[PDB]
Amino acid sequence: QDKATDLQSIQDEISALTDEIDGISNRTEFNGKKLLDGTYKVDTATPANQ
Amino acid sequence: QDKATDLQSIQDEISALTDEIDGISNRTEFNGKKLLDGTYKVDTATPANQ
Repeated sequence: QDKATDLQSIQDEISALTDEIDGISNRTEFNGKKLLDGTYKVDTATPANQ
Repeated sequence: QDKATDLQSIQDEISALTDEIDGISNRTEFNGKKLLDGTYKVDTATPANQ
């Protein structure tokens, strides 16, 4: 229906939404505790670094 | 009934009508999507280029 220009507009919105997801992951803090970051990954290859 | 001159007049009209058919095929656009052109042929020899 629409061209790579319009798909590029959709990409503008999507990319903004991504940047917000990172923004959530990194601004989210409970008393400074930035949790959503990968620091607290479920199961690293090395269990010591979980 | 009529001569190659008059048949030529009929050809003038017909040729104009042709030129309009191409004009339809190439001016026709939905949000810029020129469809009637052979870009979207039903079944090329190469299915990759359909």
